[PDB]
Amino acid sequence: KVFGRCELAAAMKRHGLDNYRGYSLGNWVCAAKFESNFNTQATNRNTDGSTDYGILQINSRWWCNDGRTPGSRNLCNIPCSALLSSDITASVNCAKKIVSDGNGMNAWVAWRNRCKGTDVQAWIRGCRL
Ligand SMILES: [Cl-]
Ligand code: NA
Ligand SMILES: [Ru+3]
Ligand SMILES: [Ru+3]
Ligand SMILES: [Ru+3]
Repeated sequence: KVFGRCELAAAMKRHGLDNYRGYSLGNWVCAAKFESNFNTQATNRNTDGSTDYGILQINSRWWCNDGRTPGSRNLCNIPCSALLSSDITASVNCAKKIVSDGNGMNAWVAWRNRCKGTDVQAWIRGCRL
């Protein structure tokens, strides 16, 4: 599924992300935009052989199992494919674990480089929430 901006903001809010670990809703929407262009089916292979999955580009090195990242972990205890669903529940619950892990949203490089410090509330501007 390719979510609309407001559609995603609403879904993220329903799933508990608004101010999770102190991150306003617009931070989450901005990160999804630059990670996946709001496409739940987004995948990207990293040069270390790991792969990033779904709307928040969650990496198989640490977070999910894809059976093809030797030496990896599966800290969210899910198949990586779960992260590509139209239902964002798996992505959201995994993202909670990630952002709780010590470096906050800096875990998402595209957040640090494109969202951090910016007017992130613009991402939720005009949405019914
Ligand atoms: Cl933090
Ligand atoms: Na893994
Ligand atoms: Ru939902
Ligand atoms: Ru950890
Ligand atoms: Ru870790």
